[PDB]
Amino acid sequence: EPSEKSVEIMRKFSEQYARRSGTYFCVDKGVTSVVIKGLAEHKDSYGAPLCPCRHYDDKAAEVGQGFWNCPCVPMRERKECHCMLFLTPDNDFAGKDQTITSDEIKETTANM
Amino acid sequence: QTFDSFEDLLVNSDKPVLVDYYATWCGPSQFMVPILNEVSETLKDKIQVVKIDTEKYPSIANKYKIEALPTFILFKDGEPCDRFEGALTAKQLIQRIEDSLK
Ligand code: SF4
Repeated sequence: EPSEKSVEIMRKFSEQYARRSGTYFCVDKGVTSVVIKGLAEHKDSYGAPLCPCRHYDDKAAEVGQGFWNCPCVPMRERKECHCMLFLTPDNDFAGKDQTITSDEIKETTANM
Repeated sequence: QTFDSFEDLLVNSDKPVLVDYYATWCGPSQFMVPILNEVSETLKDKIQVVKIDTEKYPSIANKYKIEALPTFILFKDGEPCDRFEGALTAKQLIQRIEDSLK
């Protein structure tokens, strides 16, 4: 499991970055929550929040390259987020929330 | 499940095979598991569905050059005939499968 400290850090980061990029969380905040825990797990394992919605030949090496450390280059370049963490408001899966609470994460990832 | 057992499944199946290449801590991937399970039931007599944990079987993920997760590949006669990435609704998923078939 990711540590609670890492999860809280990544949760607050996600709220801040959504506000700074003008993006919104998914209507299904279970998607948001799983991604935040995956980012936190990678941060604990490798030392940076490598994107969890991607296959890598070598995660450690890719952390060193930096392209996919959240916020990844496609998100910084064109607000493309394969994780559906940060959605543009025209996206069919976007809600209007830029808030993800600790309770939302706990309730939707409890079985994990 | 293994690199070899997966390859043998693809070569022997009498139906098209839809493969979901997933990871546990990917939110879109987890979102698609129940949707895919509903679609698998709706299409039970037309396709076989297989799910591959790309973190446990990276050899398979490397063979198919999997990038974003989830990736879905639809195989016909052992050969990929369509491929897509990310979340989609049940209706979109059924429509995409039925497309690539015809
Ligand atoms: S796709 Fe990029 S911005 Fe979105 S969660 Fe993965 S690393 Fe972060």
